[PDB]
Amino acid sequence: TNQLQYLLRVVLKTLWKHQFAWPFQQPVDAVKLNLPDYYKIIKTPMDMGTIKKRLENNYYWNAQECIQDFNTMFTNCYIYNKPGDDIVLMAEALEKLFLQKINELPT
Ligand SMILES: CCc1nc(COC)c(-c2cc3c(=O)n(C)cc(-c4cc(C(C)(C)O)ccc4Oc4c(C)cc(F)cc4C)c3o2)[nH]1
Repeated sequence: TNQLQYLLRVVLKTLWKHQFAWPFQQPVDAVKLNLPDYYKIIKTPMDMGTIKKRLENNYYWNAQECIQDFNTMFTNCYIYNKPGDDIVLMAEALEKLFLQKINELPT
């Protein structure tokens, strides 16, 4: 019933497994991909890699701080990219699944 435990062992596990996870398993390396304007446009970057770490290393005060970061990851992608881009359809897919798993969240 500890919610952070649930986010790690169940929510993050399911999303990490998913077909479309791989572009979100690590920070967007703006240099390698030649994105000069990314860290200017996106104020608080986020990826499942960093969320994973933060859950493992007892960083989050509570589950709501963690769920905020997941949402930042999605909105970040929807901000920087054009709608109907492939990257977006992938984040949208992940988000749907994320919100299903958050509804079975133990109280
Ligand atoms: C190369 C210039 C560029 N255009 C875009 C948007 O088009 C999909 C991006 C872009 C945006 C964007 C993004 O928002 N996220 C979260 C992740 C990527 C991305 C990241 C990486 C790595 C693993 C190196 O970090 C690899 C591929 C990424 O995006 C894709 C994807 C997902 C599919 C593609 F066909 C081509 C790219 C560039 C990523 O790439 N970059």
